[PDB]
Amino acid sequence: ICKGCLSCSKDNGCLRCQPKLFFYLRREGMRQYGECLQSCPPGYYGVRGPDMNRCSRCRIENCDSCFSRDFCIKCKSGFYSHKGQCFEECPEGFAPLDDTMVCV
Amino acid sequence: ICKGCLSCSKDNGCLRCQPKLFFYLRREGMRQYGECLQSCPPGYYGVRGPDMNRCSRCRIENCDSCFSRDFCIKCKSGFYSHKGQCFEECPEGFAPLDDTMVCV
Amino acid sequence: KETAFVEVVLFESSPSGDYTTHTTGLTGRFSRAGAMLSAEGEIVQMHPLGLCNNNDEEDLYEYGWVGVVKLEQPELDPKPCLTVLGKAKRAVQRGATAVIFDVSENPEAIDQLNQGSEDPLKRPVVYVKGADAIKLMNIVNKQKVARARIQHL
Amino acid sequence: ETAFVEVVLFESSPSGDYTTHTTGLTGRFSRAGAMLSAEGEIVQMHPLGLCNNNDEEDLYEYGWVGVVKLEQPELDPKPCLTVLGKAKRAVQRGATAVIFDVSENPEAIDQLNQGSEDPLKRPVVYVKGADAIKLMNIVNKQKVARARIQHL
Repeated sequence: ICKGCLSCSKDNGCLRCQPKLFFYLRREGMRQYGECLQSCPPGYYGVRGPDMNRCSRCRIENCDSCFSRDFCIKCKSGFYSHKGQCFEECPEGFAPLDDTMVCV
Repeated sequence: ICKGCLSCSKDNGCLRCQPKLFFYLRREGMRQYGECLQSCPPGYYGVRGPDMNRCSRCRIENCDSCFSRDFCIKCKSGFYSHKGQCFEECPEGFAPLDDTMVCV
Repeated sequence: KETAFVEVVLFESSPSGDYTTHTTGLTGRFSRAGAMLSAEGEIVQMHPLGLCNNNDEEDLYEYGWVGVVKLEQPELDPKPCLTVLGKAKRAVQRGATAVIFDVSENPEAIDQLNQGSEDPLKRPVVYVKGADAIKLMNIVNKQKVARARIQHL
Repeated sequence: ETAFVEVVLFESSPSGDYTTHTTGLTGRFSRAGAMLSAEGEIVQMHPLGLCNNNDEEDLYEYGWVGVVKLEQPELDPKPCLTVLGKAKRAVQRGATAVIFDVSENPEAIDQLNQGSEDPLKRPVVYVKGADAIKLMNIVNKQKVARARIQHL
């Protein structure tokens, strides 16, 4: 059924979430149903709101997944991840890790 | 921009071919127009027909260029040739001559 | 309110390339919030909170779609980001060739919709209820894809 | 029986707002198919690419609006199919409607109205003249467009 759910409907999935959790509009093909989630999935990050807690679009350059508005986790291929930001080559005073997409 | 072409229209390209050549439909966005070719490209094969010569889709599982509807010339990489079909393993009724990429 | 003949079209392909299709008809009405034009397109379910301005760059959908929106009992959201009109209008802005409101929970919307005659949108806005609503929603929850064809006769 | 065809260009923005160009034109609703309005993404077809002569052809997405430029019937002496045949095959193949350009083959309009005995579920339209030119132009130049045909 619908999980993590305060108010709920068979058609739209979750309508209101338990307070700690985040509202996520998921597409399974034709349907888009509310979910009430602990962690947002790859490509998203959680946001606490007075209206409700909500999972937002990870809008940041060359970054597959992020923790915040502007802190990245996994960068897209060929980008080196240092200090929460994605970089083309590793920055001056920094060096790419062996066998890694991570600087120092 | 209208070659190999006996009959040629601004809207449909080739309508008939010079009779050495194979007829083909190019799908370029919304458009479909005719080309007259010497070679049917990869994915297709030539069938000298009574009306015209045309390229048909090679839909033999695992074949690149078809010799005929039911016979393969070139298998995809690592695919073993037999009855002019392609295989990941040479089936019964044929000992796989490895070096040659065939069965016997 | 002219009557909206909504034909939901399920389809099969076959190995030979061809399609067979069969047809559930439902019935709704067109609002004055949108045209008395027929429409047809791929059906896409829009959650109610998923039509708002506030989202900056929402998800991208191929132009030419049909919104289907399941509205609830209005106290389930007392402070909506928009009116029914604002959502219908957003959808259309974002390519909906039409929108189908399932107002089953909230008959109130019918009224709200026809009060928006001042701006009547390019594209039609249909309201459906009752068993006709049920059918649509079950088509949505069960079927992989489907195609709506809204007719104004 | 008049066919009020709208041909619609669309491009998105980053916000997913759609700016649109819309061209109207006039055809007639042939009785070989239904008189009903219809909407779909345009797909041109070579009339020689519309023959039940291939047992397995490639799958198009259901719901398209076909456009077929007809050429002088001397250019194919003995066709793979009739005009009717070609239209029905577009519908069979997923076309939600079929738009014919009978400019170079206007007799077809008569061959088409032969089908008024056993009419197809979907619109089968004909255009010609300036209307056909306007249509073909868009097809030939643009990446995409969406046709809205109305029966009124």
